[PDB]
Amino acid sequence: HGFLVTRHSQTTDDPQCPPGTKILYHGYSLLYVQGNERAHGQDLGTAGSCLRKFSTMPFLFCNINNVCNFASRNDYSYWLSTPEPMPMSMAPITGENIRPFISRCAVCEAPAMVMAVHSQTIQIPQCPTGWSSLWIGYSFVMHTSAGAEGSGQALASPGSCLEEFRSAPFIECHGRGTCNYYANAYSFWLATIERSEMFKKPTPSTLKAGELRTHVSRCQVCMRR
Amino acid sequence: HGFLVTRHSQTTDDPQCPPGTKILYHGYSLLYVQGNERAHGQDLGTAGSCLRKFSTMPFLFCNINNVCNFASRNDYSYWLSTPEPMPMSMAPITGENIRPFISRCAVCEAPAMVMAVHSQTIQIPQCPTGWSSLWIGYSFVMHTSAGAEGSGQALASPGSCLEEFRSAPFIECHGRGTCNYYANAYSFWLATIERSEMFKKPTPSTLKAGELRTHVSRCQVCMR
Amino acid sequence: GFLVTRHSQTTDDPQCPPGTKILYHGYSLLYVQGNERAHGQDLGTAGSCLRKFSTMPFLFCNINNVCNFASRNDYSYWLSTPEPMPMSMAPITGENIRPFISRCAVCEAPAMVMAVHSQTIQIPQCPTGWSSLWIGYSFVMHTSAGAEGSGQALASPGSCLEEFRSAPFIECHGRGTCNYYANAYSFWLATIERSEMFKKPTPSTLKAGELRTHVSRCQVCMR
Amino acid sequence: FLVTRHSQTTDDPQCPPGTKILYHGYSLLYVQGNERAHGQDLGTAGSCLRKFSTMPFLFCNINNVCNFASRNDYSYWLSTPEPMPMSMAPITGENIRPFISRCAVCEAPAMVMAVHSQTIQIPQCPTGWSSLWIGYSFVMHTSAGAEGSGQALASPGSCLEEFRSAPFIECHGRGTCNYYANAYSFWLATIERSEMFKKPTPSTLKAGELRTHVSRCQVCMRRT
Amino acid sequence: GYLLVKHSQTDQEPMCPVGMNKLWSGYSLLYFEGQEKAHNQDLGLAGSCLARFSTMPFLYCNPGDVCYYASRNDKSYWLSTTAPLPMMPVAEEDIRPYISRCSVCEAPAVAIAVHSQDVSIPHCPAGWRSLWIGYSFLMHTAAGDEGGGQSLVSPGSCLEDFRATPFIECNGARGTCHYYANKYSFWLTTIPEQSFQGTPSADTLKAGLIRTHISRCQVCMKN
Amino acid sequence: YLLVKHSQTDQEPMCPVGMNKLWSGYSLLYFEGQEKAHNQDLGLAGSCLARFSTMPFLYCNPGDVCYYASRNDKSYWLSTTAPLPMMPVAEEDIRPYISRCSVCEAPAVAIAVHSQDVSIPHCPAGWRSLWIGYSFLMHTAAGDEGGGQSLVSPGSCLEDFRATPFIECNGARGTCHYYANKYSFWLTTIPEQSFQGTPSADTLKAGLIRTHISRCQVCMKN
Ligand SMILES: [Br-]
Ligand SMILES: [Br-]
Ligand SMILES: [Br-]
Ligand SMILES: [Br-]
Ligand SMILES: [Br-]
Ligand SMILES: [Br-]
Ligand SMILES: [Br-]
Ligand SMILES: [Br-]
Ligand SMILES: [Br-]
Ligand SMILES: [Br-]
Ligand SMILES: [Br-]
Ligand SMILES: [Br-]
Ligand SMILES: [Br-]
Ligand SMILES: [Br-]
Ligand SMILES: [Br-]
Ligand SMILES: [Br-]
Ligand SMILES: [Br-]
Ligand SMILES: [Br-]
Ligand SMILES: [Lu+3]
Ligand SMILES: [Lu+3]
Repeated sequence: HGFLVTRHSQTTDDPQCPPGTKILYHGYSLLYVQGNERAHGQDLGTAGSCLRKFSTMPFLFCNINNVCNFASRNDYSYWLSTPEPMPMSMAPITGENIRPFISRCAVCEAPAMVMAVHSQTIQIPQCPTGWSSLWIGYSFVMHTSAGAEGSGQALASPGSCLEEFRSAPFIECHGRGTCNYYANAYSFWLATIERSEMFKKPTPSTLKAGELRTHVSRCQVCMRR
Repeated sequence: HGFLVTRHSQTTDDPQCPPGTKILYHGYSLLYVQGNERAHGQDLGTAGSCLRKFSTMPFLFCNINNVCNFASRNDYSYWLSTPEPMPMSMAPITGENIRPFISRCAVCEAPAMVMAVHSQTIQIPQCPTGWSSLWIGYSFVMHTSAGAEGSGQALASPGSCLEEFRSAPFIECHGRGTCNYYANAYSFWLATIERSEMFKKPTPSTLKAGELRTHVSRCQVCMR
Repeated sequence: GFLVTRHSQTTDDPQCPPGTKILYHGYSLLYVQGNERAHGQDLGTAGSCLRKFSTMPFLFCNINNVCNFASRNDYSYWLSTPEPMPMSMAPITGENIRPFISRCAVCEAPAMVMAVHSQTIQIPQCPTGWSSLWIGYSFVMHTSAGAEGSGQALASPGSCLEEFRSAPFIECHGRGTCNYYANAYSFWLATIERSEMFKKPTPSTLKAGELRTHVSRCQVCMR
Repeated sequence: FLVTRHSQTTDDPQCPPGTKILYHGYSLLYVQGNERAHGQDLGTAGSCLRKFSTMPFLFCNINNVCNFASRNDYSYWLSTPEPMPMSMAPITGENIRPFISRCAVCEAPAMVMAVHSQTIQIPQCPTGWSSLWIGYSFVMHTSAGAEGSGQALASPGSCLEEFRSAPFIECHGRGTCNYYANAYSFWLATIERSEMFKKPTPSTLKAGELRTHVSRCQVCMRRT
Repeated sequence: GYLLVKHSQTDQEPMCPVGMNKLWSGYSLLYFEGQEKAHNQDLGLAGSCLARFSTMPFLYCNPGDVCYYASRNDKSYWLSTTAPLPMMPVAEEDIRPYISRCSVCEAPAVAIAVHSQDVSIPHCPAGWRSLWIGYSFLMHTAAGDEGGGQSLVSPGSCLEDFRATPFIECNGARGTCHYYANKYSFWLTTIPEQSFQGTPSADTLKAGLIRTHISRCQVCMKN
Repeated sequence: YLLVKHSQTDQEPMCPVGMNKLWSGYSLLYFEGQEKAHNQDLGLAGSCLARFSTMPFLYCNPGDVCYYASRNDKSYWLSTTAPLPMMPVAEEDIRPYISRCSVCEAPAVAIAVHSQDVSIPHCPAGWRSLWIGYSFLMHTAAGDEGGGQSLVSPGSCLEDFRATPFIECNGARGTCHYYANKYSFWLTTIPEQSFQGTPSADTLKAGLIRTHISRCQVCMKN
């Protein structure tokens, strides 16, 4: 019937289409854009989060006087990033130096429905009976950055299942041509919840390097057989 | 199997369902609404953006005291518009006079799923192998109006592919029963990105009538 | 030591009103926007008058003791002159920005200074025992990018601009550009007939040549 | 006339010369209720509360029912040099005391104002005015939800005596306080008159290279 | 592998239509609020049915490799039951009776919702059968200007039980939930005109006189 | 100095014995244009507007076009103690709901002090009392818009606590009303001498509220 599934490598390499699916096209991983200070995202599980061409400013805007402006104000674009570390200067990255930071994606056609399930535990949730595994990962639900604006993922969409946990899974770019990580770039994930504690006051926890991914909910993307 | 696809004429005429699909109903093109200062849109590629009845205030709100208020505050509704010229006076349009400005839509049932592809160039992107064309257009991404509030389209959906490019694709209406185009109504479209410019500082550009459509990404809506 | 700040709305330094003394001149800062948050400086206070101009007059620091200057996507807004957008309508940069920024004067006054508004086309009179410093139009608030903005205290001299402008301020960015945008809105007190105070407002759409005549007037006074 | 001063330490600041003390308290930067920030200019007595509490206010509704520390509101206070715990976990109860700045509200014989150089040099007080103190140009800030407030540049509140990359701490109605990664402080930058109308040169500064790039200010009183 | 999602609006799990296998049951998640930014789940999609409940079901991290769980001021919102409005916040176990339950069922085809904007219930498309009838739930707002809305073509926009306040707020780390006065639910209206309403007539509706003013809908599935 | 008094009744307040009144008007809390609130300090003369209107302002864009009561803006005003209406009130029926004010020319500055206690804070030495009241901090209404008062300003000291001290006027509609999302915020009373690190949550009903609200006093030098 024309089912599609999008996958993000989180590296500069094109990701392979999941078992049982066929490639349509590859691109760069778009998380969301911000125009006139308003954020609008593209679900990572849809083809909309995979654009053939990258740019710190992938859009333009027009007014009722029939005048359009491209990269002529103060807008943003956010993309899933790679493991490339911040330069020692911690200063904004520009031009060709940006290339190594942008994640790649693949839009694939699937023979049937594709969905994600979350365990809300450190264990991988099993696929529903009769469904096959496409991939596993971590429960990525939403994010915020400049102005506390942002967007998120549908919990049954493959986009809520990132294959590699990253405290900073995306990078911020600007129309002026710069990109960088900022202290306020927040990534939100489904937490691990013990069934016995569902109706108990949450126990606060502060996590540091090495103990982060061990307390995040896991997920599996599945496809009907 | 029964998959819906919505089409917007962007005119006062009802659009025709593309070949291979059958009509379910016609209506008016709803872009989004704004209640208690929060915008909420209906993806243009879904039936939710096609309402059987038009109204400057198609909703009401209810509070915790079990009291609801209809068209009594300062909420909005936004609809895709037609080429109808803005009044010379530039004053708000009211009542029946609003009709000529509202776009019409059609909700059709398709035998398979539908998607949109974007080239990010002036070239019409080809449909994936095994998919047929329903229509072509321009990459519509998002918009903002009153209070800089707004919403957007899913680039994978037909809603992100408008057949007629319009610098001012929608009109603003108020619960009062007034509608108009205001200077802060912005439409955002995917730009045409040249390969050697991807990882270079974007070159700023300000375009005027005549050089608009030529700098907007093209798209094609396809069905399996 | 009371203070009163005046804005020329031109490239020339404004002069302190009769009865007051100059402390220093500068450029007219309206408000700034950092991390998408707007913060203004009342035009009637010295804070709206900076000795030095820059499209990015500020920087920001985080808890890791790292500060960033002109390294994100922030804005600065300044009161402007009559200079129009270039025909290209593209952003202005560098030295070409100079002609667009208003100048200001911070003055020391012998007594309290305040503004009064008529809410009519008539110029409001100063209270008994108060002398005039200047007259103008009732400027109350403004919005621009993201509908963010700030405004003026109605009893502050800053709510009384000497020359009405549909676009009294220009928008600048950390990247070094400035320009007028269609969504730059200026709000002014309207004229209200006493018999219409508690009547449904009569909508009005005004065009060039009939703007100034439908705006409330004001006068800045000093005891 | 009143003048407010903040020690930015656990010690009560002293009233500047020529002024008499009214009361001492804790330095309140701003509060956030129902997601809206509301600050008290640091140059005014409103920024100096006699009593501290992570939740110094409550809210009331249309049904004449008030709720205290029951939702998710905030209070922000100027902080001291007290080190952030190594665990980086929220601070609670009495353990919060060491992090909160103290203030003094004083009665002055004449008006007081702040001036800014926008350079590494200290701006001179206007002729006929005397210096109360010198510091760094503090403009605004943001924290939770990117909400925040700022200082009037003509007020002593925009002139902090001790520059701090993290000058304030965030507290919640829960009784927890902490420094979060999104806590931003905005200061006036230094500008060379030769470069006022030139593209700003972007810069990222690290510890020990901070103070030398922040505008300096002086607080003056119109007397003697 | 099509999925049908049903929300009971009661403390009991909904039954899947006969013939449809239930993948799982859970609690009706409306949206999360992180950094005062709402992120909603489409009530018609499986993501809105979370197997395990918690006042704080998520955590967040910053680029410095530090994550905080229930260590700030975030919240969660869930569809609620008919349990009576509490005089004060309900804590821990006392929360349970207030949370709506849901079931995710594997269906033979995609289900949709149709809306009448009329007192009359809209028919399903020719060749489609009705799964249930309800009221047109459009959007909602609560703390600040945050909230969200439903897709009118999604079954999530068609709630069987109309309710002035269909959801409840849980204050994250506090481990309590409550109904606050700024909670608003928005519904499509019943329009008197046949198809074009250019001039709405303001009105205030009290309890008992509401349901007849709320647009009706039906959720349908082909065959 | 200008002393501003809000009666919170449909009658203009009187200026202190030795003070000349400059003008009287209506108590303006804030305007909302493009869903952005812009407030007036209740202790400053700007909060006392001589002429009322559900839409007292207009706006213009760089295209040299100005719109008056032609969009969806609104105004908020301090209200009287008139009972909450069942439905929005229109035109003449609005009068009974808008607080009146007077701007008086005073001999010296006036300030407000807050106790954050059930006890009334004393005026500083060499200062006299004008009135006492409750610590009014901030407010929110439509969306997340609203504003607040300066605690040193007399505007932060309202003679009596009121759950909903302001009303919303919906601009072009010419009507005003009280909506359920209206919130008033007040400083609380704190039992401790000066430090309270762990608040005890609570819900207060009519009759049990005031003991929890900070007291204040407005004083004038001399
Ligand atoms: Br840009
Ligand atoms: Br940063
Ligand atoms: Br880890
Ligand atoms: Br309305
Ligand atoms: Br406009
Ligand atoms: Br064109
Ligand atoms: Br910047
Ligand atoms: Br523009
Ligand atoms: Br220092
Ligand atoms: Br709280
Ligand atoms: Br953080
Ligand atoms: Br340093
Ligand atoms: Br939390
Ligand atoms: Br409440
Ligand atoms: Br209006
Ligand atoms: Br005292
Ligand atoms: Br209401
Ligand atoms: Br009481
Ligand atoms: Lu908000
Ligand atoms: Lu807002």
